[PDB]
Amino acid sequence: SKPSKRSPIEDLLFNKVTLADAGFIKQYAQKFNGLT
Amino acid sequence: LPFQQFGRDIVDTTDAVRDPQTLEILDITPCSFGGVSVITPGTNTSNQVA
Ligand SMILES: *[C@@H]1O[C@H](CO)[C@@H](O[C@@H]2O[C@H](CO)[C@@H](O)[C@H](O)[C@H]2NC(C)=O)[C@H](O)[C@H]1NC(C)=O
Ligand SMILES: *[C@@H]1O[C@H](CO)[C@@H](O)[C@H](O)[C@H]1NC(C)=O
Repeated sequence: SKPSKRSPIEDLLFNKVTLADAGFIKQYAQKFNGLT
Repeated sequence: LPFQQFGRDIVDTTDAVRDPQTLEILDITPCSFGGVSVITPGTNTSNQVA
């Protein structure tokens, strides 16, 4: 019933661990300065 | 603020300026860049690449 077809535990694991790069959301600061 | 001329990110890089004549605040987005990868079958089969 959920997108990605992950288990409730996997969904929790992805919800507890987060990415916090010093940048902005990009669809593909945003690319820092020569760093990808 | 009335006295700030430009701004910076958490890594001390410039990301905004105050226009000296209109006082509009402008964000600075870096111009697009990235790596270039060349995909090849190898020159012993074909010279077509992506
Ligand atoms: C000096 O700065 C003022 C703004 O502080 C400029 O005046 C603006 O000029 C634009 C057209 O370029 C108008 O649309 C705005 O309404 C003007 N605003 C004000 C408050 O006058 C002005 O052109 C600048 N240059 C000179 C020589 O005064
Ligand atoms: C690419 O740009 C178009 C512009 O309309 C946008 O709709 C699309 O979602 C963009 N895709 C990515 C991956 O940035």
